[PDB]
Amino acid sequence: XYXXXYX
Amino acid sequence: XYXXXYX
Amino acid sequence: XYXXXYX
Amino acid sequence: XYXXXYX
Amino acid sequence: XYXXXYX
Amino acid sequence: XYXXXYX
Amino acid sequence: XYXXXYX
Amino acid sequence: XYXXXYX
Amino acid sequence: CLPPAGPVKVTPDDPRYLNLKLRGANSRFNGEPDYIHLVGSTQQVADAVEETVRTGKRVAVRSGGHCFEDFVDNPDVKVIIDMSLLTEIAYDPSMNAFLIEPGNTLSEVYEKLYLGWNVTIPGGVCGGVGVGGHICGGGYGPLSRQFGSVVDYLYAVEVVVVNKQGKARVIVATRERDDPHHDLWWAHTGGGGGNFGVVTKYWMRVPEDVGRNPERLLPKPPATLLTSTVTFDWAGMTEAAFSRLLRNHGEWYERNSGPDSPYTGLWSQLMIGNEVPGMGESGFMMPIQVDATRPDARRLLDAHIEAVIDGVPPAEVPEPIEQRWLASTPGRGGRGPASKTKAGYLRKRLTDRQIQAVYENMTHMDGIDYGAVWLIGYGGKVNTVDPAATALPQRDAILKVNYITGWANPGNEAKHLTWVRKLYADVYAETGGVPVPNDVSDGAYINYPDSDLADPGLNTSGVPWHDLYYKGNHPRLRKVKAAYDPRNHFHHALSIRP
Amino acid sequence: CLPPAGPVKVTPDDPRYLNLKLRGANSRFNGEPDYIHLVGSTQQVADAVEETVRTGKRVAVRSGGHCFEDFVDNPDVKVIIDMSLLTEIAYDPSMNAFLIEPGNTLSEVYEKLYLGWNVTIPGGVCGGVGVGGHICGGGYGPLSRQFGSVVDYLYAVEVVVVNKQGKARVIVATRERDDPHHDLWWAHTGGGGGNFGVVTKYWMRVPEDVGRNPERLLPKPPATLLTSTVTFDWAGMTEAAFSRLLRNHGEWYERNSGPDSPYTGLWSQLMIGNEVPGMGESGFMMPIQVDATRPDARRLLDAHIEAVIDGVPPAEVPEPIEQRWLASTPGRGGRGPASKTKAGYLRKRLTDRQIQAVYENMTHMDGIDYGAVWLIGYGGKVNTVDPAATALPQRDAILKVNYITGWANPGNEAKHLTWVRKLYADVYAETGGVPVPNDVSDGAYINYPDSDLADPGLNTSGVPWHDLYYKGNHPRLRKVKAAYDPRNHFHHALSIRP
Amino acid sequence: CLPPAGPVKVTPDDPRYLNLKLRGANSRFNGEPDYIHLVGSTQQVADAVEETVRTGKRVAVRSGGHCFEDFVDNPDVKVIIDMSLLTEIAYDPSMNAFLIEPGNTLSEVYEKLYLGWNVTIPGGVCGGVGVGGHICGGGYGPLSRQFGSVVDYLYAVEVVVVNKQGKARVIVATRERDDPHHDLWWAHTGGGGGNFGVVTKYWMRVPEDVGRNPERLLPKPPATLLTSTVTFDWAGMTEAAFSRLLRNHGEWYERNSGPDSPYTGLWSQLMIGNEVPGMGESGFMMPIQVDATRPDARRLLDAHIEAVIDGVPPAEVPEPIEQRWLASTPGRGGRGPASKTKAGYLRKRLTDRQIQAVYENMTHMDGIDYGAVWLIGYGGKVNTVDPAATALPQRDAILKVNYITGWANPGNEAKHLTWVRKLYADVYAETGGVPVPNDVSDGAYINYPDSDLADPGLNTSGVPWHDLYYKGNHPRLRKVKAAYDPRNHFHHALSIRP
Amino acid sequence: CLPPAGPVKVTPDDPRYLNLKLRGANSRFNGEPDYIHLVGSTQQVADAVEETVRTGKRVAVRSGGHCFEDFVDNPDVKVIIDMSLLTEIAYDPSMNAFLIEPGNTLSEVYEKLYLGWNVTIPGGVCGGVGVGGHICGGGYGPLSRQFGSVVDYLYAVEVVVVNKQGKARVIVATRERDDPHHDLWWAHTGGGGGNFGVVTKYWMRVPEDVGRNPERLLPKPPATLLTSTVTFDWAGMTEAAFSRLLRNHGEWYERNSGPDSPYTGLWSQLMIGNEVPGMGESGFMMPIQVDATRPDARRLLDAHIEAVIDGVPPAEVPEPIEQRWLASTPGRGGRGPASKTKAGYLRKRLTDRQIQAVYENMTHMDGIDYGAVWLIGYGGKVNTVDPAATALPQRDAILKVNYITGWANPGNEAKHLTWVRKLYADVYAETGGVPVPNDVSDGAYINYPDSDLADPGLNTSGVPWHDLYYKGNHPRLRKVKAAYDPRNHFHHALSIRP
Repeated sequence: XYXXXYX
Repeated sequence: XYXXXYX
Repeated sequence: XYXXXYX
Repeated sequence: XYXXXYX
Repeated sequence: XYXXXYX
Repeated sequence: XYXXXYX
Repeated sequence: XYXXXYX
Repeated sequence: XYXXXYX
Repeated sequence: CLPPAGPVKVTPDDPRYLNLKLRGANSRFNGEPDYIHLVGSTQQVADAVEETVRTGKRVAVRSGGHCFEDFVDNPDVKVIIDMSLLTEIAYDPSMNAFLIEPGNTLSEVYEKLYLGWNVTIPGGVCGGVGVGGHICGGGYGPLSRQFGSVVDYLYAVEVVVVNKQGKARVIVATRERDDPHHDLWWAHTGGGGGNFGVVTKYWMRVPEDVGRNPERLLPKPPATLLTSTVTFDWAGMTEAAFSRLLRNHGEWYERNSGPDSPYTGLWSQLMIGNEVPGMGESGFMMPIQVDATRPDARRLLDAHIEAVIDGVPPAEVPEPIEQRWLASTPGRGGRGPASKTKAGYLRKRLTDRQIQAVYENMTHMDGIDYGAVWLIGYGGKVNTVDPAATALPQRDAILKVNYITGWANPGNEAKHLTWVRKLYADVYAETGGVPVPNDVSDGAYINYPDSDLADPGLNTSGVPWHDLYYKGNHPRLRKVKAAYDPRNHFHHALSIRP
Repeated sequence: CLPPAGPVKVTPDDPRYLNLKLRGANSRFNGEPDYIHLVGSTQQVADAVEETVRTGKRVAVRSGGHCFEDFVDNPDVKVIIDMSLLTEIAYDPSMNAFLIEPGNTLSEVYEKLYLGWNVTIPGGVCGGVGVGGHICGGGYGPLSRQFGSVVDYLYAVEVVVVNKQGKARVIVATRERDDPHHDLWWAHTGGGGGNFGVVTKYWMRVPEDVGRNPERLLPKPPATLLTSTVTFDWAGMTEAAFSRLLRNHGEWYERNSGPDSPYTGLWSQLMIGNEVPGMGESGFMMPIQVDATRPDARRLLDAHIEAVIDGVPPAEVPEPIEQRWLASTPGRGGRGPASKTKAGYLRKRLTDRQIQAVYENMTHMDGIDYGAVWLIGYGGKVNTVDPAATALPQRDAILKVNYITGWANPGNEAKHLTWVRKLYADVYAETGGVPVPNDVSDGAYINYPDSDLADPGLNTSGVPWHDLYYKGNHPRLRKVKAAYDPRNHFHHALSIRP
Repeated sequence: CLPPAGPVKVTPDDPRYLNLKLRGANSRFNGEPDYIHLVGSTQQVADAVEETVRTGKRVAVRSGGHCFEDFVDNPDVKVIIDMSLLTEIAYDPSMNAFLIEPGNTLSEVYEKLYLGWNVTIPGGVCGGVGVGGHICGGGYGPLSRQFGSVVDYLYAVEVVVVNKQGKARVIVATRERDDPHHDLWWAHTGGGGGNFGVVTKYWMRVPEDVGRNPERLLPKPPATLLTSTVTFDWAGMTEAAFSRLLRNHGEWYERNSGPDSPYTGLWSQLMIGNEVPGMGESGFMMPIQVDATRPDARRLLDAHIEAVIDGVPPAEVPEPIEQRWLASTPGRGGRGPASKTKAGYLRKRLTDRQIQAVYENMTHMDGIDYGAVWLIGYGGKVNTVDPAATALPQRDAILKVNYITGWANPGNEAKHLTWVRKLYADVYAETGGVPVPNDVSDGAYINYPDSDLADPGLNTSGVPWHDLYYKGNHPRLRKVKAAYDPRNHFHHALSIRP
Repeated sequence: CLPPAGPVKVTPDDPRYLNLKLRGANSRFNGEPDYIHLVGSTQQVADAVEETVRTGKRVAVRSGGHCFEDFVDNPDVKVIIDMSLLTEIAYDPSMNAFLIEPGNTLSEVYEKLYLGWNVTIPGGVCGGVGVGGHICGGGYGPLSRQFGSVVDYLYAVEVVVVNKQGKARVIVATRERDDPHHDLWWAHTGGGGGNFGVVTKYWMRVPEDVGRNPERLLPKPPATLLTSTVTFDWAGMTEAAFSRLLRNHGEWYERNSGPDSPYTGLWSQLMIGNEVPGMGESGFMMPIQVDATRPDARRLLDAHIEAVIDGVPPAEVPEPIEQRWLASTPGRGGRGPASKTKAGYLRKRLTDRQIQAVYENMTHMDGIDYGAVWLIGYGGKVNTVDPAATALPQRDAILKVNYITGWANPGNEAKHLTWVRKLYADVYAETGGVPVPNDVSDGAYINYPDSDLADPGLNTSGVPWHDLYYKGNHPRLRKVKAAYDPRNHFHHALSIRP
């Protein structure tokens, strides 16, 4: 992880 | 008047 | 206008 | 005067 | 006087 | 006069 | 040496 | 100077 | 490569002290720092930061000095780290991106990018604005309908941060999905200055793969612009005329701010101001520009103007003028008069009630030197980005609106703050005096900070300042703040809280 | 350490072309080059020079664009080498001097030298003047009485020259004894631009041994200046009062321009101009400044003003103001109105007959948009240097005098040329219309070039232009020219002939 | 603010008489003054001076007691004005300089300057030397290659002079070009003590404008020094080796004494003496120190050692030791054994013939308790000053050379005087027995006064003493002497004659 | 093969100065040149020219001295380049043409071409006219009805021209269409002298291929001529008889001036002047000449005469005389009386109003020593060439008319100038006092220059001097001028401007 989104 | 503030 | 200034 | 310009 | 010339 | 000096 | 003295 | 050596 | 200049600790007895203390743009704000630290490299920025941590002296960074608020010039700042010597602009082959250092002004960036590579970034107009605050805050300007925000070209940042132990570290953070500090990069795409650490370098480029050709790595500016300034006479501007103008202008922006519009190449600003003798940017006018590359340019311009001024008798329309990109050197900068600007985003036009509140306050401005409302073209290509993909949450707005006042004598400050506060609070009276995100408004822009948004006498909406600026991006900004500035060493009135 | 910007060949279809073609200051001159070559390194200059030798294209270098003459912008120049990208300013430990590149403006130099090291150079006032032309032509300004010419700080130059076989070579020439290109270094201490080759770097430092502390390697500017401008009113000025003023002023400069005077810290200029509406530098006035460091500064200032205005009724004297060094940034700028300036050096005041000629032409200027005589303070520490020690031969002058006209409309050029040429020829009527070196005059300054001095219709003295500019230095400058530019590839209207 | 101590006239019955009579360092000299006047203020000094004029009593000032000659302790001196109580060291805001009173010892000065402001002056090493004689005589020591003589920091002096009427007046004379008493300042930059009046205050500071920060007003001492002493042995040393040694050393000093050498941060002295049991400064040795704040320091030290010892085996080369500035207190002063020192300056090394004469005399010293030649490192930054800009004329020397003898028993004075005079006369045998200025020698240093230079049986050169010490500066010294001590009330064996 | 004569600089002290200064034909014009340069070769001419460019001295060339206007002799001209020594006439095999130098007179040309090769050129009558101004100005005379203008035989010119940089250059320009300097050739077919540079050689040649045989490279003059002069008696000249004469003459010329007419072998001129006893060319008369080679020659003469004098009582016809070609060699005549000539071309007869104007002015001329109107035969074979194929645009005229006055006394100049100006202005009163091209007139001939045509008082037609002389050929002449004399070194009152 470490990257966000929202998907 | 009409000055206001707060200082 | 549309360029900034101030002179 | 003495500073340059032409404003 | 003191300026020159001749006119 | 017109020239100065002092003589 | 180089410091003075006299011891 | 102007001589040589080595001393 | 010659060694950098600096460091210089400028104390009050140094002849450079007053110049550096006074280089802020807004003369409302002053401070008396113990010293000002000029820094000529990243390592000197790290040492300067560490010094403030060890001595426990409150620090702020100054790049361009254009802060709208007292973030740098205030009686509590004890050290200023001044970025004036960091002015590199270059193609960096190791990053395959343009390196732009924070001490540059926008006008230096636009010139150098243009001459070197026939490229630009879609940033602000005012030449004296500093890279340092402008980029991380979400800078935009007349090219933003065409190319997006400057943050949509942000590839990386180098940042000096302070860890829990009080040590200064340097981090290079990129947008690569796999970069372990990708979160730090994200926070600099709109989080704003003075929050995470000292930005020492920015790297700018298009997100698409376009090879290693520097000339393709940033947008190409328009070779020429078609420009015109529509002028309005206040003497004929009745309430009905005024209100037709604003409705016309707003409907025009609602219809023509999509990213596939032919109008992404046009920008205008409607400036609703009183006319002030000394000041060419005052009064009631609308400057317009359009990319003159396009065969349709002239049509686009005339269509815009007619839509705006239909039914408005006091409009004066001059002949348009074609001008080359950067034909007159942009601005200069310097310390200006005291002012206060308040701000909001618009997704739809101001309502009839809002339009009328603008009218009422602009016709009751006795004793106000300068007061105005500016409606600033936005959207276009900005709106192709997802709200969460950068730190800027507002990705469907059409306009930014500024509420401005300026005064010549410090003695008249209170009256002018009162005037602009009433204007703003009247306009947003239905949502507690502030631009709560809703159908019409979408909060506010962090590069136009306003501490009034945190004052609960002025904001009665229950919506905190940080939700107006950052909306659903706030929680992630908070996480980044905690991760990189755990001690909260970088702070100011509207700084992201730990 | 990043690679340089450039090179870029900007041809007429490139959108940068018009900007670059038009960035000369004086709008009297225009050219249409085949291309403009932007160069970002010494190697790139060498390639660009070689290219013009190989194609036989007539070349001219542009740095700041301030040339008073058509040396760059004329119909015959086919390539411009534009130095805009060459802007480094740094302390160079291997020369123990400041490296200043030719594309910098004076404004950039002053600011960076001051911020970085609290130093300056005693150069010109106009912020937009380029280093490239300015330094090698003998740059001076308000601090020259205290510190000398900028050339008195010229330690070394890097120049791209063309040999007899047509190859470009790079030479670094210094002022040291036993420097095998000492002659080249010497020619750049006042020989003027466009003669020897392309200067790509200047290194500046004090000639004394002061160690390696960069803060000691150039003059320290004053922390503050005391300033005043005395204004005169033409309406009240009789022929007699005018004459008294010019005698007062000139005699004061004869007495107070020695290198050991306390007045080495004072400078003024007497501007004898017509009043022009929005032009702040127009009119009849005398700005003055004095180094405010020593407690006598106010006395010196007062004493100068009273000497000058004694028996001159229409003079207005404001309270002096103390100003910090560089408290506002030199404000230039770019392309200006069309003008012609003619020039002379004074060793003594203008004679009574010369003052008569000035009054006469200045009171008969119908149709002249702006016309003026400026008498600019000079001498002091300038005059410690032997006339042959640099390429500037005038080392006992007290004033530089300029004869100026400017016009808004190109249709009116001939009438303004006529007026300034009559003014000059009347003043210099006893020595063929030009300032032939004699008891009173001392020729002309090559940074104020004037092609009229090589026009035997206007110059009737029998003294060639090169003798008025260079006096007894001309023979050595001709040997330098033959040795380093044997093909005469660097040339223009007033270029040294091999 | 308390009243000063003093005045106290100490007559022979006072228990303090003998302590004060015997506080001269060189026990060869004795006197019996009528009284010794302790003074605690400038006004007390003036009273004491006027008293001696009024009673026609021969006066001498004592500050530190280190005079090499009998100027103070001799049978004709009737009054000693002892400066023991005048010991202020402080920053003086009115002079923007450090006030140092003449009763301070060097030890006290270095300590206080360092602790208070992290500054120093480049004076002598012997801790008990007084400020009073040291400064006006041109003091130097191990920092002088880096920083100059202490007179290069002398801003002003307060002097009690006697006018033609015989009245004592207080004059403050400064380095300012327009100071009315500038000449009297100049004479205290190496004129030597007991000539012009009683110095009651010295003010010290750098000549450059550095603001008002006292921490910048004097040289910063090196924080640490790297040191080593190389030792040689007499046993087995041949003439050839000895000669090689002296040549090695003098050639190194000829090459590496320029003001721009990296070796300005290094000092050494070659001490060529017999080994005396309890006396650690005796023997055959070369102490060296280098500024250890420079990363090149170990390398400079190493290179100097190797050049000296090339082909000349030393007895020991210890590992260098890093020491902190003032890590030990320089040890006291008091009354030492009788000695005689003779002196010269060197601009180039001693010739092969002079080296042989040193060897011959040092190998024939039957019955000499101590005898030696010391070659003391000099030049460097000393040598950036014009010979006429201070009263010290030697501004291109590389070494000072002392020829030294010392004896335990008063009955052996004659044979020791004979030995040291033979050594000196042999060394200088081609120029009349004295260091006449030429390609090798440059006279003598007034803080090492030697009456033998005025004695026509020992100086047979035709060059009088005063030309040996003051060279071309003597005529100016005589003028100042005539102008400020017209009665010749301040005089001694080598005093300037009006 | 000997070197050329010259160069000679003839200054005011030289015995030759006055002869040279006074060799102009018209004594109305005077000047005072600094010197007169005699030149014997083309190289000397290039040297002379280059000198006048370096010294700034206004130059004029003099060949024959016959200028109608002050183009040579005026107070402004400072150097006359006098072509008196350039008199070669030869067949030049390398050009296959006749080389004719400008300092020849027409008399010398006719005589030498006749003897050497039985050829001629159809030039003017007056024997002392010089080749220099005559040929390039469109020279014609009595044989031009038969053979055309001399410019119809101009094959090539050698010209000394001054380039932009002020260097003298020699160009050989020919009639060949592929000649790179063809335009310079073309401008010398009637451009007029004093415009482009110094002609140093003319080569004259028929256009047809005819091998290398010099005897048909130019036209064969007639072996013999038949001549007669008719005289008219003023006593019998009523207005009625005067006006019949002029209608007869003019209509005869209308009908008999075509290129296929047998009367192309006839030439006449009608000379309407007052009687001056002592001057043979005065009075009212008409000389006629015809080619006696023709079998019809006697009838052509009689036919012409009867047509002319039909109904004109006061005519008187003597018997015709046959003469050999150049039986008496042409004069003449030195410096002559002061005079003024004004000129026009006629395509048809003078209208009735014009004849009446001529009549009125000829009968009101009290105080006029000499006044006349001459109508000079023209056309025929001239009129076979296109207007644009040479610089002469009149290629369908039938007469040239000159209006002439001359005065014995310099004090009567004003009165005669008034008379000839009234006369001309009356004749041309329907077209602003000048011969504007129309049905009747066709401008003016550049070899009869008249400065009145550029005076706006006298010329009120608003048709500029240069369209009168050159009509549709002006634009091409203006371009040649800019191409070959960019600096305008060659100018006078009616010169072409770049």
